[PDB]
Amino acid sequence: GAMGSMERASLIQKAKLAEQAERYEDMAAFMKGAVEKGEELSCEERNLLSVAYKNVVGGQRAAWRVLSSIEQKSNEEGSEEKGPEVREYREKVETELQGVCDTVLGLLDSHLIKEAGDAESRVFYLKMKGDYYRYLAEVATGDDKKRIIDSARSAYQEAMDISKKEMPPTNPIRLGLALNFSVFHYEIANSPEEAISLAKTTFDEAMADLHTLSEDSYKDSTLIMQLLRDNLTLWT
Amino acid sequence: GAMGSMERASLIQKAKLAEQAERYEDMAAFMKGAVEKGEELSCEERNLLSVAYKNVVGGQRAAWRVLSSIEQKSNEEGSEEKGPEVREYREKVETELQGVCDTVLGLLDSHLIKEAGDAESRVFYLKMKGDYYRYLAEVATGDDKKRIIDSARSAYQEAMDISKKEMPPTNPIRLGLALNFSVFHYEIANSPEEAISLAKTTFDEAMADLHTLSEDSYKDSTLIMQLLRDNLTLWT
Amino acid sequence: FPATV
Amino acid sequence: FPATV
Ligand SMILES: [Mg+2]
Ligand SMILES: [Mg+2]
Ligand SMILES: [Mg+2]
Ligand SMILES: [Mg+2]
Ligand SMILES: [Mg+2]
Ligand SMILES: [Mg+2]
Repeated sequence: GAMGSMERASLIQKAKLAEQAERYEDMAAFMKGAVEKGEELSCEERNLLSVAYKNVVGGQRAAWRVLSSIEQKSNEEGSEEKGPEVREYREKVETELQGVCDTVLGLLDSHLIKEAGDAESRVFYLKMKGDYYRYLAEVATGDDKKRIIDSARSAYQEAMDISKKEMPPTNPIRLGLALNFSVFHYEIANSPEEAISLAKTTFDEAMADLHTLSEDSYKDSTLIMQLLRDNLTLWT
Repeated sequence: GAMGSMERASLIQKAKLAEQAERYEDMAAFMKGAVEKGEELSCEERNLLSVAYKNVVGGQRAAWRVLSSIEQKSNEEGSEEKGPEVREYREKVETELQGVCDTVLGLLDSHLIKEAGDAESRVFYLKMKGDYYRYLAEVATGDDKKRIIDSARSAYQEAMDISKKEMPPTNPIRLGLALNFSVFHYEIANSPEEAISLAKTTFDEAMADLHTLSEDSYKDSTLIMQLLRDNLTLWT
Repeated sequence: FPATV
Repeated sequence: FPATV
């Protein structure tokens, strides 16, 4: 742990600095150091963690897609043989992506999830576990692809069950988890109908609970509801 | 040289792939590997090299400025003491910036410059040498600041003298070098008048030579002339 | 691509 | 900041 000698509060301070500087790899390294101090994360600290890794893996995913599309093109009838470089470099980016996902899942498994007893922390980490298995599923093509998909599904499902029992239908974590699990169905599990039904039911139950909110909670909730509707528009 | 075992053509191929994937650190690493094969670079290969490192150091410079501005604020009368973290993290980004600049200058010095005998290659590398000393000058605050500035000046000047002797006033390398040396005067050497005079004379001599160009060369030249004029507008 | 958070 | 290339 290169971050072993830095104060927990100093790691969190530098995480926020790296965020402002758009240095998300640094941000991620600082938050991994913080998690490895062994203490539970507060709400704000969990969000620093997810923000850091979302941006790192988000750039890796965008590169991987660019390289996949090139590689698939060099495989069309009538493409000129280019040698192994496109596949090699796609594999390099792909390996590095998987290593980031393995790092995040390692943090959840040692020991974020097992200590998370409040709904807000447990659902948040289970959502993350589903997301990072989903990112692994997007590049999976092997013996393990089914089990990686089922790992995503299983994490999302446990997070759904707790969120339905313990949080109001407008809770932003509950909404974001539903949004992502609905994308999992559409994009990964080949179940566009489940994806549609989940996004529609989530949207409509949140709608009917907006009346209970303050104006700031209303903003946070309708922001994510709009993403559900944008997906529905995309899919229908 | 992690790239020691890869074919020169495969390094250049992957450099172009990394560019399309916006992976500029990879792009830079691939082109450093290519330069270290020992062969001179073609025009296109020189541009891959400068594109890669420009983007890497460009992101480091943007982060460094964000962190400097924070650090200067924590030093205002009535700011709350925050401890050493802002200075530490600025120093971390700063060190990494200097290491990229030292890497590029090392490539020019071993052995790009000494083998570059055509005006187009020699001016291009001398411009680069001036640029990377300029980036070092932007963060310099020590015993060495004057000598770093004079190293930038000296490289720009030799590149100016060769470009004036050997290239037409509309040559894009000549124009880009004048643009950057003019920014060096304004931003680094505290000589806004020299900056203005150089940008104005460069613009006007290019203008009077546009008539000799094809439509595609005219496009390349007027693109850079517009940047000279944008700077003049900014400065007058 | 569809939206996720 | 001013333009450079
Ligand atoms: Mg401590
Ligand atoms: Mg693979
Ligand atoms: Mg259901
Ligand atoms: Mg060879
Ligand atoms: Mg320093
Ligand atoms: Mg002069």
